[PDB]
Amino acid sequence: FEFDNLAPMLATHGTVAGLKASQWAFEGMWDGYRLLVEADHGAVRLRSRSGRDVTAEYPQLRALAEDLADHHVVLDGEAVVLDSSGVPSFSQMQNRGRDTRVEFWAFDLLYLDGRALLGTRYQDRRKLLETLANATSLTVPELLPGDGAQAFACSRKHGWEGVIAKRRDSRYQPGRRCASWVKDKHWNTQEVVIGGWRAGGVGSLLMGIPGPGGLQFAGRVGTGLSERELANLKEMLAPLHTDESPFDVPLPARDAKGITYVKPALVAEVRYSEWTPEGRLRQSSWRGLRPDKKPSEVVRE
Ligand SMILES: Nc1ncnc2c1ncn2[C@@H]1O[C@H](COP(=O)(O)OP(=O)(O)OP(=O)(O)O)[C@@H](O)[C@H]1O
Repeated sequence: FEFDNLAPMLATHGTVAGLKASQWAFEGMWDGYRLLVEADHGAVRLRSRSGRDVTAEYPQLRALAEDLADHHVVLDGEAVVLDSSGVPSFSQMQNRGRDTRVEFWAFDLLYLDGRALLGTRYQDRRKLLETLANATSLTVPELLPGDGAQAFACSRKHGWEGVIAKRRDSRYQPGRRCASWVKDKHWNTQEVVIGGWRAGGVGSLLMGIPGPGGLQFAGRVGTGLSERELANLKEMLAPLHTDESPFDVPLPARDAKGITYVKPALVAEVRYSEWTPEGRLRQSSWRGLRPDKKPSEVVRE
């Protein structure tokens, strides 16, 4: 076992309603950044999903192990920023500033005080993690009770993004996406390319799907407004400003009012209920930017 070779295990997109509690545990899906956390001698070290050393990017998490000073542990979990409803928000994480509070929500334990746990079944790793957290300041969200449909319904009532089901008998497989973990969201989600923006900072974004002849306008998506989402989103949009509309049809007057067009370089993810027959996203909401996705990969899902 070696923390410096570790990469997170990944979940397969699927449906959790139908899965039974006898074989499956159910966790809330937390929007944030995935972190592997090594705590030793009261000091913390961090690895991102890409294996990069990101310890310096999270000074908020330095105190994580000050309560664990006698332990040597490796944890898996999510760094999160909570919205005003208490729910992890990806956009608030992406737009965090120097005063923004960041938490680490742990959901796995991969090494504990001389015992490497990759081959230990999830159900047993969880009990060890819960015991560790009950005695310290580590934050370990509880499992959702019931079978998959009940767990999904509970997640929805809380306003959480979805559920991750994890097989109770499953080992931890670093760096692999596995059938033993199933991820399921309440909302349909669609990748879109940003073609322009309107002020309230940045009040809203004009979305499109790449096609022959340019972006096919998919509607305006409100940002929700952090008044820092906007200063930061403006920052990412500023190098892309252009006088040339990227859309395949010049935008209608109401959608073009006050618009700054951008080169169609940035992918974002939005939630939606259904497509309209004209190609617009109904009940859209902003999840956040997807900086590693390429516009050429964006297709109507
Ligand atoms: N409780 C949890 N246990 C494990 N992973 C979680 C949990 N909560 C959130 N995640 C992570 O959040 C993401 C939720 O799935 P989603 O489809 O939004 O991911 P993504 O970033 O689009 O794709 P990927 O699965 O490649 O990360 C996954 O990365 C998942 O591993």
